[PDB]
Amino acid sequence: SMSKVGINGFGRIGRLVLRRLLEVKSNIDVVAINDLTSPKILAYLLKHDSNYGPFPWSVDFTEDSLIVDGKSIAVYAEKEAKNIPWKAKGAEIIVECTGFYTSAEKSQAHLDAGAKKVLISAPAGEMKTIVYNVNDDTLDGNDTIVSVASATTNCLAPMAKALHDSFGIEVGTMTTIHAYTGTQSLVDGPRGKDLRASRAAAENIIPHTTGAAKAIGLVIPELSGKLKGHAQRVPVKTGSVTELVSILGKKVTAEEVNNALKQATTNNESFGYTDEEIVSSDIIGSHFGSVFDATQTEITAVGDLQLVKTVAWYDNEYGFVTQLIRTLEKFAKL
Amino acid sequence: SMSKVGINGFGRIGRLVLRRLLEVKSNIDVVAINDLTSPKILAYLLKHDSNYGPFPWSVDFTEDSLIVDGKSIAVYAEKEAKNIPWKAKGAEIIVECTGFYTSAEKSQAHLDAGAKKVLISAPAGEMKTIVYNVNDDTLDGNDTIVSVASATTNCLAPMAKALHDSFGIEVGTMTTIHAYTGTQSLVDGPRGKDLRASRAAAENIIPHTTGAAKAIGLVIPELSGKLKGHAQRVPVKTGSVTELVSILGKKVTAEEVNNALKQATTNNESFGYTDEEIVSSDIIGSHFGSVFDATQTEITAVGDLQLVKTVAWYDNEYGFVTQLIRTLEKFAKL
Amino acid sequence: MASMSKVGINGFGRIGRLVLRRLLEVKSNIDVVAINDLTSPKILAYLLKHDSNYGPFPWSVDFTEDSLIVDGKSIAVYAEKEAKNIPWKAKGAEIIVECTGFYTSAEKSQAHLDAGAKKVLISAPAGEMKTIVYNVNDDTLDGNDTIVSVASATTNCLAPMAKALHDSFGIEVGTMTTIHAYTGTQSLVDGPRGKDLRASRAAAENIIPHTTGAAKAIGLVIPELSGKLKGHAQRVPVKTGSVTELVSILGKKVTAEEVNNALKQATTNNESFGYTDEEIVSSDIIGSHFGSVFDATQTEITAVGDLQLVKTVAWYDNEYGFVTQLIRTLEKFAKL
Amino acid sequence: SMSKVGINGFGRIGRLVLRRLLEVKSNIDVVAINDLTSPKILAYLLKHDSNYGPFPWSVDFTEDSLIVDGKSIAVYAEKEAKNIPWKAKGAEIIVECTGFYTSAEKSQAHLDAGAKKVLISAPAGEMKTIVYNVNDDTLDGNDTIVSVASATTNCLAPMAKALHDSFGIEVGTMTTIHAYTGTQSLVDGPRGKDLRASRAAAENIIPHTTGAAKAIGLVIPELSGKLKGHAQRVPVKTGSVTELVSILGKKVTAEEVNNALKQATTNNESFGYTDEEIVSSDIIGSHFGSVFDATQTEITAVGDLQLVKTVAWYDNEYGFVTQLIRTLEKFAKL
Ligand SMILES: NC(=O)c1ccc[n+]([C@@H]2O[C@H](COP(=O)([O-])OP(=O)(O)OC[C@H]3O[C@@H](n4cnc5c(N)ncnc54)[C@H](O)[C@@H]3O)[C@@H](O)[C@H]2O)c1
Ligand SMILES: NC(=O)c1ccc[n+]([C@@H]2O[C@H](COP(=O)([O-])OP(=O)(O)OC[C@H]3O[C@@H](n4cnc5c(N)ncnc54)[C@H](O)[C@@H]3O)[C@@H](O)[C@H]2O)c1
Ligand SMILES: NC(=O)c1ccc[n+]([C@@H]2O[C@H](COP(=O)([O-])OP(=O)(O)OC[C@H]3O[C@@H](n4cnc5c(N)ncnc54)[C@H](O)[C@@H]3O)[C@@H](O)[C@H]2O)c1
Ligand SMILES: NC(=O)c1ccc[n+]([C@@H]2O[C@H](COP(=O)([O-])OP(=O)(O)OC[C@H]3O[C@@H](n4cnc5c(N)ncnc54)[C@H](O)[C@@H]3O)[C@@H](O)[C@H]2O)c1
Repeated sequence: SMSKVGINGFGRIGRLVLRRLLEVKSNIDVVAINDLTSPKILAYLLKHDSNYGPFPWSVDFTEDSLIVDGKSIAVYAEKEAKNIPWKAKGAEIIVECTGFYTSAEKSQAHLDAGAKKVLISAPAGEMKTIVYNVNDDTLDGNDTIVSVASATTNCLAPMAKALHDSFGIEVGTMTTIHAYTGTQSLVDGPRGKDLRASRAAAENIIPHTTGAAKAIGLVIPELSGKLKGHAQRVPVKTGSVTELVSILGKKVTAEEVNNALKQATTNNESFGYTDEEIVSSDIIGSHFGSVFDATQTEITAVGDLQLVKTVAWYDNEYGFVTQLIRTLEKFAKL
Repeated sequence: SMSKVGINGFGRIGRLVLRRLLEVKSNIDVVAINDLTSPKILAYLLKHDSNYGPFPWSVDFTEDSLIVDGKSIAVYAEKEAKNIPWKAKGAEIIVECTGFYTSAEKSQAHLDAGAKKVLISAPAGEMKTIVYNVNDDTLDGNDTIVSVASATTNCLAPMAKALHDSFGIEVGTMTTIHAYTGTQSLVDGPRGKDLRASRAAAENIIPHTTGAAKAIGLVIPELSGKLKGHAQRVPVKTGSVTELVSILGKKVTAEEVNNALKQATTNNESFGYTDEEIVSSDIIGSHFGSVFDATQTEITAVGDLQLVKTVAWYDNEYGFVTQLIRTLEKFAKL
Repeated sequence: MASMSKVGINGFGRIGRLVLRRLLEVKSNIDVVAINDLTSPKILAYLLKHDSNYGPFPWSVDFTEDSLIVDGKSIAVYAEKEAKNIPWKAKGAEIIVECTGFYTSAEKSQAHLDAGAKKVLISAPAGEMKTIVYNVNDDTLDGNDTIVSVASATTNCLAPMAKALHDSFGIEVGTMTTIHAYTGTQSLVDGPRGKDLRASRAAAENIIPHTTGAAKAIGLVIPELSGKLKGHAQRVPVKTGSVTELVSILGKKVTAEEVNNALKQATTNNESFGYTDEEIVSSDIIGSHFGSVFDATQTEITAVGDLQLVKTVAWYDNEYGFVTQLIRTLEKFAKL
Repeated sequence: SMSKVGINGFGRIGRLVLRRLLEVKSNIDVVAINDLTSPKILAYLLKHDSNYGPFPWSVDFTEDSLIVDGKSIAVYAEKEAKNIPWKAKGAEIIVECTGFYTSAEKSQAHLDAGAKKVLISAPAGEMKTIVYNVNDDTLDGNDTIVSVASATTNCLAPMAKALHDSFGIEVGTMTTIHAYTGTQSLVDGPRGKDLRASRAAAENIIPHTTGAAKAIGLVIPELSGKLKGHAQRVPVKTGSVTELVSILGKKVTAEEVNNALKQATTNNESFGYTDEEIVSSDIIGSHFGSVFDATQTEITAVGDLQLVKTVAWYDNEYGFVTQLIRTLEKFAKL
């Protein structure tokens, strides 16, 4: 099975990819990293993390490498993926975490550069898109470029799946109250064409567009076109929550909904359950993609008109990274 | 007619009440303030405000009074309202902003203590409850204890009223993404029996119960029992947003919902409109109770089914206070 | 073989909860048998399990109507606002870790001895009493001590830096400023907070000057420096992790390398006082197992003629870092 | 008298420059703005400010300009200053606020492009560097490129000047506890070569080099080489404080220090005084470059040895901008 990985974009996601691989003692070896900076800066960022603390393994660097837990990782600095010399250390699967290659057309450049497969850490149009433990059985040996969608997708999908499977989702809308991320702004100023994204992220509630509900059909085909939603980006550094308001195909109670969700999270490494009164910092470092929270379930009904609100936590950094790695490990073995 | 007011609880809401009364050059006369502390400390807090900056008028104090814009205000420190000596300076209407007297039974104390009327800055059970420019016409000459509900109620109600009047609301659910408040905790520690309220407010997304939707029937009786909702408390110091997901009585477009709401905000001092891409800091200092945001309107439709998401902003401190003062001015004259 | 001292914690707050965490983490021979606070087992269990700064508790937590069950061991829970009413004898708690902020003097903490405990270790400055910064002056403890202080997190950060400088070069005079994470003494929203006007102001929205005795009372820890230091704090919006700057006139003209080498030697094989030459920031100190970490990167010598100002800087996790010092002192104090 | 100005870099400082010019009714006209974006996004940014709230004047835009208070201001988007069409509108003095032209040789490009003078809103090496009400008497009719140093310089300088004039400073070191700015990072990631600048600014105390003290000699020639210092960047959006530890030329008391400072601030529009127990949010919107705070003065004396700690607040955005404008007004008339 494929064992050698390259990371393009050693950022919030990319660094945590490495951390998680070492944490679970994967047989996958990161042999090369591509970014835009020096091994020194990358080593500093890897060692020191504002959200997860000190790196649990040794970190050193040379003029062209990192040395992590005694093992050498090549560092390249090629801004165009086609130029990355992936063949030098035999990088087979590229974990694409820059945000700049979010299409099949763009990410195939890695193949041109000598890789064999690409797993994109973000939605990437209508390509094969996987939420582990929702539709990873759609992966096969001919899949060369795959997406794991967004963290919000990885949160929304398992909850939507469980509801759809148990009760039917006829139509629904999502709002995720989401930690700020690097696409936003530190101080008020231009941030491409999105006006809201220009505003100081740690000082505002900021409405934000997300494709998680719009594109749910890639992951749950029967919900294709049945969901919409958006985000409110807020001042927490990581840790996020997704609310879904649904018309279901059945009259339900809160307990019935909660029991169905509990069943779907039983023996499920991707999808956790809680009935404790947690808050967002309690999900930081979660090993799930999504944690359904039974305490926030709400059924609002007048006669036969019924709205169902269901809420799941997610650590948009590490929790999501756990999903990307489970997908990666399976990808490497097809 | 009644012109002399006392404020119980010179807190975030209590101090802004005075600021607003001065700002609009009210004929109402604040003659007394009760709290738990010295004039010195109350004077310091009035003068220097972390959210709204320097107090626009002069402030001084003596051992038992504040002197605000040259006028003397008596200061009392009675922790039981029934002991507050309101007859001394002839306080007739009490603006009750402590959070400790949120029922008719409890606020009866101010009347026993020699006041004539009480206006509670919070929900207070099944009593007359006023959102100005939604149901202020229900205020009556024999009312002696009334509520202005919560800021969230002042945000939700005019949006709900508009939608219901134009389209009918059949059922609906609310989530407010809401600035943290003094009911929460600075560091993790006991905060009565609300476990979530025990958690560090500026470092977490914190689900929180609110009655704004549940008790909406006090303000819009046709909507009794048709709404539920809750809050997510987040790390902004003031400025909040309310989302409502509704099943309406008619099929609609976004443009149609937005035009109805625009008409409802026309010449409406309590309820504003924007189609700008604002964020929470842009609402701080608002003179509305609610500002409907056309940019966030969302219609999700599958077949005969439709969900409608509408969103309004609110300064849960100053905005809400502008509503409290409109209600007080009218209350004072009946 | 092992000294098995029975401990009670008064005030199961930020510090009190981390005291239990840390004792379990190091597999201490101390048994915590009782906790007193102002609330229910249910609420203490919630707070112990979920921590905004340090994440999930590493052991199981449950509660009954009158106890916590932590990793399978029962800890009695009391809620007596007056320490004299705490039934410390019921489970044989002998050494009280006093972490409420309300008994910070010999006369006040006497209440624990009257209620049947034998010794009190106060998690804060407590006036003129034996005041210990571990690995600075813990040799001054003896069998006769019954009530002792570990001073502030700021003292635990200042003292080892000041000791090293004094021993190597002599400090003639100095002033400190700590840029310090906000704590529970401050305010969430603007509102009354005792008599400290500045403490009334929203802690997560302001730089707030704040008085601290860390420098003023340094003589309790390093007698040779009594009266030679002053300082204060600026409280700022980070949830934990703080930094202490000291500006000093030394007894000897120095270079930055010379100051850094001296401080390096002082941190060698020193479980309480760490060193760094990496470009760390406050979140890097969160969860530190040192009372203080000297930062060679911020050393600064300013010199004109024969006049020299030396600025030296140390990080500290004012929560967990300080707690590790508290525990080291607790373990010693319990054996005496 | 020159009165056409162009702003290069319409950022936090650039937009506040225009706000302050309008506020003081300057006879200077901003006729052009260069940035990297559209009029629509600049207009949005001008209108809505996370630190200072809504713009006090009307703001609109066309395809090629802003309309501010009914007056037209051209907008350009030239990355290289030598391409900026300053002559089109006859922009005479360029207020240089991008941070990319902080040297005589770099800001020369504006003069090559047709402007007559340049005021750089930052330290710009060994050039004339003005703190208004400290050394603005050094400006003359022959000057073409000048600096107003940093906000920290505008804070430090007036306090250093009062101390030195009254007592002599023999040596000193500064620490500014300073609001985070746009040179820092929102999430941990590369920010050129400065390792500490890579770290999430709203979640850390971050040491930071600054030359405010190092280069004080350009402003107070007698202190040249007598001061060092640095910054701790912390999570407040604006509003900063500067501490100075000095060895003075005589023995002093705290009362004596504070009276000397009170005196230096009397009828001084650039330099204020306080003995109120203020916090950083209270300095936001200050019309001073610096506000000396008598409550934080501390004298540490051991026989002949004495350390004097003096402290001054500054709004590093708006307050500094008031100083920049004062200097601009004078620069325009020589
Ligand atoms: N942060 C989150 O919550 C989150 C969650 C799920 C998915 N994602 C997705 O993961 C991707 C990365 O997100 P992030 O938060 O880690 O962003 P980030 O900005 O932290 O990291 C991006 C990294 O890529 C580097 N980079 C940029 N352009 C490059 C290029 N052309 N070549 C090589 N390197 C380049 C940057 O230097 C940086 O290290 C994005 O697609 C994002 O949508 C983010
Ligand atoms: N902050 C908001 O967003 C908001 C908005 C709408 C309504 N409200 C409501 O207004 C009320 C006050 O809220 P706040 O945010 O101003 O609270 P706050 O904590 O800022 O103020 C409460 C004030 O009352 C004083 N106080 C407490 N108990 C007292 C007593 N027994 N007698 C006299 N004084 C006492 C306190 O010292 C404080 O000054 C509450 O009912 C709250 O729900 C708050
Ligand atoms: N950075 C820090 O937080 C820090 C560092 C070093 C020392 N300290 C000191 O440790 C002590 C506690 O600090 P903290 O941050 O944990 O405070 P905290 O408020 O989080 O905890 C105090 C705890 O004491 C309980 N309590 C209050 N009064 C009580 C009483 N009369 N009886 C029983 N329980 C009572 C509270 O309910 C709370 O659980 C203080 O003396 C403080 O100065 C704090
Ligand atoms: N923010 C403060 O506290 C502060 C205080 C004093 C001085 N300054 C200085 O003032 C200057 C501006 O700082 P700021 O905080 O406003 O930064 P900012 O990042 O908010 O603004 C920079 C602006 O310049 C634009 N820009 C960048 N490169 C450009 C180019 N090549 N051509 C045209 N426009 C370009 C950006 O789009 C942006 O609008 C800097 O030199 C800074 O050191 C800042």
